[PDB]
Amino acid sequence: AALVVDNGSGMCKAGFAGDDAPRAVFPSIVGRAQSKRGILTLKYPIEHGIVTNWDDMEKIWHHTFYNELRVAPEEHPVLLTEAPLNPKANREKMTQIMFETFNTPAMYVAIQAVLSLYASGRTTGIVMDSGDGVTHTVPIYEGYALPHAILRLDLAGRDLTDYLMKILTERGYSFTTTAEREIVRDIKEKLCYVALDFEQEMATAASSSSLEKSYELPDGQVITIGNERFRCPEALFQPSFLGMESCGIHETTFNSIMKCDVDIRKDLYANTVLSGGTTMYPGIADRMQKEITALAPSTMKIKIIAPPERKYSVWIGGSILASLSTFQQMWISKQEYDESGPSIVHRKCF
Amino acid sequence: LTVPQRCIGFARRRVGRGGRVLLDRAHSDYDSVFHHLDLEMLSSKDLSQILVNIKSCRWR
Amino acid sequence: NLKTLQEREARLRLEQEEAELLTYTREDAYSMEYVYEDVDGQTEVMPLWTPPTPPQDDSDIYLDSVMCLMYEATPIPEAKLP
Amino acid sequence: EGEVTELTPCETENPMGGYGKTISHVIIGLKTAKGTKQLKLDPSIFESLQKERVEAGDVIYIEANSGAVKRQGRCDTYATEFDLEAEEYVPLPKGDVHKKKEIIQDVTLHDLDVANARPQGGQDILSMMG
Amino acid sequence: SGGVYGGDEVGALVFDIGSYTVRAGYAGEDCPKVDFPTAIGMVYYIDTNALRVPRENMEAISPLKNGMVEDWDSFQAILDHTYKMHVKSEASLHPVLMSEAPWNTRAKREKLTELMFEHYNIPAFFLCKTAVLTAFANGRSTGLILDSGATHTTAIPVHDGYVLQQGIVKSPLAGDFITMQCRELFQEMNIELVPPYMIASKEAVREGSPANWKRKEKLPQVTRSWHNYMCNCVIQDFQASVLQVSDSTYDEQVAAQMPTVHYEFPNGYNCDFGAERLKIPEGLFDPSNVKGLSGNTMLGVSHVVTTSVGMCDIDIRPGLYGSVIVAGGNTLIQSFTDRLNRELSQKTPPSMRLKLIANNTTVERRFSSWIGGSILASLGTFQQMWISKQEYEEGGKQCVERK
Amino acid sequence: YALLYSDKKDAPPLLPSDTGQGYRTVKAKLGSKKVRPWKWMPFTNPARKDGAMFFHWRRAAEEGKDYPFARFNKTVQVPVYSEQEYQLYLHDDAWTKAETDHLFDLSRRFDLRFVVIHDRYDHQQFKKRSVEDLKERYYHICAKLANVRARRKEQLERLYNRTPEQVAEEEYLLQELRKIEARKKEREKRSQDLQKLITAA
Amino acid sequence: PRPKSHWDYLLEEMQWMATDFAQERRWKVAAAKKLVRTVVRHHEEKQL
Amino acid sequence: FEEWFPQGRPPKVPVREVCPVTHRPALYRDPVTDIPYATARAFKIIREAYKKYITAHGLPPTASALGPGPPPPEPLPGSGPRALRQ
Ligand SMILES: Nc1ncnc2c1ncn2[C@@H]1O[C@H](COP(=O)(O)OP(=O)(O)O)[C@@H](O)[C@H]1O
Ligand SMILES: Nc1ncnc2c1ncn2[C@@H]1O[C@H](COP(=O)(O)OP(=O)(O)O)[C@@H](O)[C@H]1O
Repeated sequence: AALVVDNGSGMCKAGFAGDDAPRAVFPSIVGRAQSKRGILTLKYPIEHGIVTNWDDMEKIWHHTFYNELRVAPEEHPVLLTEAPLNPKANREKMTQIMFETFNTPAMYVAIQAVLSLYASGRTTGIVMDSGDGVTHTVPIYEGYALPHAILRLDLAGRDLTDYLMKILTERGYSFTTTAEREIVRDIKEKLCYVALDFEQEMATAASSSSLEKSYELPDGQVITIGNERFRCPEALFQPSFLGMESCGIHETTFNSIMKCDVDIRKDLYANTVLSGGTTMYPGIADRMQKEITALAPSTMKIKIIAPPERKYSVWIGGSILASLSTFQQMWISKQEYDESGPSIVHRKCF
Repeated sequence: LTVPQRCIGFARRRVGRGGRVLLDRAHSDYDSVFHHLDLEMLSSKDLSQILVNIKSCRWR
Repeated sequence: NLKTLQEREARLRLEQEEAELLTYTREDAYSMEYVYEDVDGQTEVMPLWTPPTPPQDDSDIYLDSVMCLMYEATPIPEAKLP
Repeated sequence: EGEVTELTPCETENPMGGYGKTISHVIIGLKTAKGTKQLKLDPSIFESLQKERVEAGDVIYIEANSGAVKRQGRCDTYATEFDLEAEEYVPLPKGDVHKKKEIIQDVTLHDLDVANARPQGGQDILSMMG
Repeated sequence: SGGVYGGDEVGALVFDIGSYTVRAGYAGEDCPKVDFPTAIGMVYYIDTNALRVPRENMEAISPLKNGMVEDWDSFQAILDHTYKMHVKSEASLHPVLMSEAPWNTRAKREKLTELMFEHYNIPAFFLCKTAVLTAFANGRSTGLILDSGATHTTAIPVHDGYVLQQGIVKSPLAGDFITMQCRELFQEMNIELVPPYMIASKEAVREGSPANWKRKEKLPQVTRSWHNYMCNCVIQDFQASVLQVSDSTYDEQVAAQMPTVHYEFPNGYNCDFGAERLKIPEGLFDPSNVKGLSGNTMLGVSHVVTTSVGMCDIDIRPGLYGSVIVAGGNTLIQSFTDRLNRELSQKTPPSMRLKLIANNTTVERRFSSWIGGSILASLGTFQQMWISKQEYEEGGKQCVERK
Repeated sequence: YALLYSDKKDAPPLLPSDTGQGYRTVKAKLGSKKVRPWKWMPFTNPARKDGAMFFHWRRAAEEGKDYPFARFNKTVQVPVYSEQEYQLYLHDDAWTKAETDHLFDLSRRFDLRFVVIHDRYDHQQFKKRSVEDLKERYYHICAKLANVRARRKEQLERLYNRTPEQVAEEEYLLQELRKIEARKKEREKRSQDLQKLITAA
Repeated sequence: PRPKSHWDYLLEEMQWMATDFAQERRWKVAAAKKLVRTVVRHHEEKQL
Repeated sequence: FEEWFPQGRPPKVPVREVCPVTHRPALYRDPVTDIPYATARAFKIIREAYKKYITAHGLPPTASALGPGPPPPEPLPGSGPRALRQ
């Protein structure tokens, strides 16, 4: 009955609570009117995990409610998600448009990191959430997201796709347009794995051609991707490749853990959980474990946990939270919003 | 409380942000003797419920 | 079976250590009032902590509570001499 | 007393004999107005449970020593205004599940004499004329 | 009951600027969502991540000296970066409730107001003291705000919500002293090393044995001040991890018999300090035999509090002793609050109630200033005290009479 | 034991919130109604004393209702004397017109909080003054103004007797304070002995 | 004696807001703890 | 084992119906419209709305009655699955 709609950048995820996977998944892109590919004025309103304009946001709400799904929002409660650093004004406006426009009976906003932690089934840990447009490291203790300890990294699948485009174009492949950026993203999601110890993996790939793998384009073109397969996602650990001067994912996680309160960082290290579609690269778990063990003290028992449902872990967590009986008393009833206004979204949280 | 039939212990009514009224609580006497005190408000661990308080428990 | 009973009791105990109650049942408690009767059968109303009300006149004289830490009030009779 | 949530934790067959399927205990989730308290009663009572219409959501009147179950009726919380029936829905019990009801009855010796004088229970006593 | 007189939430981006760490966040929230180091990687890079990437120079500088902002350029850069990155909110869209120290000069205050109303054009502004907010954070109108920042320890008293400027006692004892003493101790027993900033990889090391590791071939980072900051990072980590405050006069008979505790340096070097881990947090309360300055004359925490109480009128001391407000980072050290309470009790004159607010359990003491600022902003009656753009553009631009 | 008194919060407690459970039970309860539109509208508080205007969350049904908290701005009753009034009535030797004006400005700003006034008092432009002295001056000026316009006698001597004695008491050394407590206990013992004597008679 | 000024009510409202924040922080923490514990218990129950 | 122990889910606490014309606890259920009601005026208004609906494919407007402070929805979409009277 209760709906779950995760505002994930790049592609929105929606469905009904209780299911083991989302039923509706589509690109979170709207054109003005149509939310499908084509030659239109399409624009991304949630590029970096924060709603920019609310027109396209309400449009994609109406879409995911009436076209993708066939359920009336005024008859079913909606479980919405928000970035771990979602500003107050945006949350208030979202609650307002959701209570007024669609007349939903009740709703609840939850931190995507906490939802992914629920999906992982852990009481504490760091949620390395890696969407398509933004990355976040959210330490969690007894369900509290520790907002002061949250750190944000401004690289994601979009920048990885751009860097892969750049590299494969430098190598001599036609990947300079969006019609080819889609094929590049397909390569990145299917091919373009992550290899640990790049200093030796690149040397081996350059000495031996066994790492070269072929790929077939829709137009019949065939190309071979090799050593640069894992060089693209290496930017996550060495943003210098991407051109920016920020810390890597592992360094950001270590910083977030250090900022956390003392006497509990042990349990945090012991429950480092990955999330987001950008973590689907095979072997990334071992690389993360090794680099964190190198950074973190040797006496610390680092443990990287990453279920195979990384991309949809947030949706699984939202479904679990909605189906949860004890969570039923936390819904923002319609009368509560009517009497208090959009500010009610603040209270009755966590 | 109204719908429940258990004494939540010491509490005080307070108005919060947004016009919503909250009910703070406190801890004392192990927080267990009061849960059993319902038998004294509805009408050792039996006289203690009558000595620790003057049966000034809030009805409804 | 004894070990199973022990572990079940432990598990149940762990459940009781998180939170007993978390809701107030606004349906009636939100608007309904609270009253009690002491041993002497005297009635009293439950004072709810509300924000400061708007003063309609010059009432509500300044109390200076921080001064009451050592003083209580001012009696009528005094020494009545130079 | 309280709303029942019947559940039988599967247990290995009688260890003295062979293998199969048995039930060593029967847990009843009596829920009262004050809270909930599961009782791991003796399994032999399962016959009484099945005897009366003891379904999840009704109030039962358990006895400590005897153990006989006497269903009072469904909870008023489920008594939808559109359901036409009486004497079947009863309110939830107020107070702890375990209740030690102390009742005193003052009757003169003549009352006991009269009570033990006439018969009661079948025996074709329903006749009118004779 | 509609609760019309509950409260109002109108922007009010609280910016509690601090010497160790700057804090920020919207009003009405309970915890600041923005918390990053205050020192900028001046070549400007100010972020928990940008301040840990090797580059050409990246000199570390703290704009606030002695809790007083002096380098206005770096301060403006920090504010702009914070807004743009963390808040993403237009400058002239929401008011600001920045905090200040009780010892802010008039000229510096006017310059801050000018920078707020000129380069940002914020719709409104209000600059409250840090002690006032710390008191409001605890719902106290009177009390001793024992600030223990990284550069100063001050028991500022407040009267009816107003700070007693003459009662402040700016004791040099602060986090910087503890960090310097820890650095000296390390240099005495071992060699202080940079965090993983330069360590490529570590290896297993026997407790007490010399550690072995690989050096990175990145930039040399000739700037020693940056190396000093990177070392102070690990020093503060050590302080907050294992360093513990004594609970008595610290006689050399019990410390030698207490349990031992371990700690691993960035390179994996394991060492124990169970014998003298409580020697450093002694000058804070008894600055009489510190090895650094043996011929000094300073006042401990309890002494500073007693002086701050005595320098004020006696009519308010009953409300000051009874509502001591402990705040700041140094306090989170183990046994610090207990030692302070014991010392104040044995020092405070009997017959006067002494009560320590129970707030050491959480780390919210540091954020007490921001919490108080958000609380003050969320009030409805306070909505009239904001310094609007009209009051400034009119020509007055006088925050003294308005605050 | 007895009931508890606490301002903010105790160690382990917890407060219950409102109910939002049983959507099925209350489905039609809240489905037959709607929500009053809430708008981020601009509001002008008359107590601003200027033309500034801010925003606030209010329902679109009460676009008016300038400000509820505006009626809380009650200024303290502080007389405002002119220069001639000071020259004729409030003239003094130790004090001067500028000093009295500064005192009155501080009083109006801090709402008759003589402690904060003395704290922020400009001891540079004017020689040091005591709290009791400022109080005496203010009350004398107020009484003179109320008289010429046509409240209770202020005694600086009393404050001269209260504050120094209470300070000397607060400065009681440990040994002398213990001796005072011992003398108090001895006086209590003497009182008990006198009670026993009068009862035995 | 004098009547309560603006700041006299402002400080009372400030104390009210402070206690409200204090209660709400603990409420959020307790709710989050309840949620995580219930979720992990549900996971264990499903596995069992 | 299944016969003597029918381990069924809870009774799925029903919905607390409400009268759409007066917003009070519904006491009756209109047969033809299959929507709860509590008063005779509510029954008449419900019958009139159902007649207006069945007249055309679907009533564009929605009948209004006893609108309280908050915006009343004037519930048309309270679908009555019951067919024609007879
Ligand atoms: N097979 C794959 N493996 C790894 N990453 C992928 C794969 N397919 C897509 N991605 C990237 O991971 C992202 C997952 O997006 P999503 O998790 O919905 O973002 P958000 O976290 O904002 O919801 C996609 O946006 C895409 O850039
Ligand atoms: N000028 C200042 N004013 C107020 N607070 C400050 C100032 N400088 C530093 N602080 C506070 O003092 C703390 C110092 O941190 P520190 O004591 O080293 O942390 P810990 O001891 O908990 O490891 C910071 O958290 C900061 O909030």
